[PDB]
Amino acid sequence: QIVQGHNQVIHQYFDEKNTSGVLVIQTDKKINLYGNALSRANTEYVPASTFDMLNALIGLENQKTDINEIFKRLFTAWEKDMTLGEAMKLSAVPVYQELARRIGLDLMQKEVKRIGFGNAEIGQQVDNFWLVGPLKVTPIQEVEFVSQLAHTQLPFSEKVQANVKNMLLLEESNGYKIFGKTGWAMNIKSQVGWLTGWVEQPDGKIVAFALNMEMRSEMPASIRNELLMKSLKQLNII
Ligand SMILES: *C(=O)[C@@H](NC(=O)/C(=N\OC)c1csc(N)n1)[C@@H]1N=C(C(=O)O)C(=C)CS1
Repeated sequence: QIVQGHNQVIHQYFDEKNTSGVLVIQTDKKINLYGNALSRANTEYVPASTFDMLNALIGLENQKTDINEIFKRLFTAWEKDMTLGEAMKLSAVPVYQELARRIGLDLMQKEVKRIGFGNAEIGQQVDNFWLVGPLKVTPIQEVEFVSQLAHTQLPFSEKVQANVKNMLLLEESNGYKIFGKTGWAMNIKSQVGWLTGWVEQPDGKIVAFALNMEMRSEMPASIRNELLMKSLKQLNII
């Protein structure tokens, strides 16, 4: 069941910011859509840095890296030695590009097709297909992927999935944990912003989300997290 959720308030959150966006929520066997541009939920976009979740899974599963490896730029914040988990937190593109080159094109295409992530097209450049195309994915497809990660239902080892989940913890309070990954594809004709993840409630219940919106260069990166938290509170998910 995919349905519009009844929410006047979340539509207004997107409107106030003069942006077009959608929030996709998956619980149990229900997907609900919120926001002011619900047609975005079935629209294909580059995954941008959200692909780091799948890149990490493939690399760990195939023993191209491990969680303790120290990998020795656009942002000064990237200009340092770091682990795969620290690269996840910082969205350090060059670390993920190095991992992708280790995986190589043959393995990468085989794995993305096996998973069926989005359109599953990687083309011929192994180091940037998730940033500039041809790989594209819908917000509904992203919520389904991350819900499977959260439930350890992807077709990877249980330990590898647990290790990637542990890299994704964003916030917690009152026993609720929020896991996820941001992405932003800048310097294109319509900028796309992502925040895809899940809430783990105190009893262990999982509520998955994918926020997908049009970005502007004037916005702070944190607008994605702010809109997500306001929306999740409004829905009583946190
Ligand atoms: C991931 O989305 C990644 N974004 C980029 O590398 C891009 N631009 O940043 C300069 C990009 C991807 S496709 C395109 N045309 N441009 C990182 N994303 C975040 C984030 O929080 O979303 C960052 C911390 C900066 S770079």
